[PDB]
Amino acid sequence: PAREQMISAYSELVGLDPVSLGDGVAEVRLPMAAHLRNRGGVMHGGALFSLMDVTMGLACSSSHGFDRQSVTLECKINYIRAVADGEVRCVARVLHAGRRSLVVEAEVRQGDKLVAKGQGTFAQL
Amino acid sequence: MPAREQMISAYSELVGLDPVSLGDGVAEVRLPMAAHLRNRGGVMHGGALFSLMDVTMGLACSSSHGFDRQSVTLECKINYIRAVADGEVRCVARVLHAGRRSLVVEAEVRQGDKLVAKGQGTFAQL
Repeated sequence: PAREQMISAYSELVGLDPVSLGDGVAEVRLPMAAHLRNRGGVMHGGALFSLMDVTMGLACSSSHGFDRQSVTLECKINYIRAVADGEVRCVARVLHAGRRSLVVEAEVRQGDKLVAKGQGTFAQL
Repeated sequence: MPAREQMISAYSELVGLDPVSLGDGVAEVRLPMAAHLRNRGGVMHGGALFSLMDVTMGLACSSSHGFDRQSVTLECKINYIRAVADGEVRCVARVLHAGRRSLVVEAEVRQGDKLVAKGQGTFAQL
């Protein structure tokens, strides 16, 4: 697909930066910015989740094809480390691609450090 | 591995869970199919698969903090990928983070090259 079929208005707002995708894997970068700060001055959990959801969505698209659609049914995330500056990278991998649903996992890292880990389910449209 | 008696409970025995190995923040447990594990569809019940996962995750935590310390499950989330009708399954759990107060752990259940279930949970360090 073109860059266009992989971004949305919200992904652009948060500052998500897709890096690569293919065979049920995707990687997306997110630089820290002032508007991502929570009350403690670190990257907001919502921003981290947003990053993960988008990366998972792109991984799914790479599995079933961009000529087909899937949507998030549910997702679960754990927050492991705070992010105060710099950038993070999220990598998502499709673990199962069924006729009706896909299971996807993802991790967010800063350098080698684990920042967040998640797992979710997508509905195949 | 410590003695088997140190790694099992009445409930793990009931289900038929069988510790296989322990590493540094990693554990493997096996579960053979049996009549009393069947759900209404005649396959391994989701509860039995979850029980396997929870036990394996606990053992992975113990291999991280030591069996001289304790942790308990705060929460867990599991996805069921496909049904198991016979034979046995293996669960491997891996500690992803060991903090002073909590641990995050992931686990997968397989039968060979078949992914059966996948999950992620949080333990409280006691």
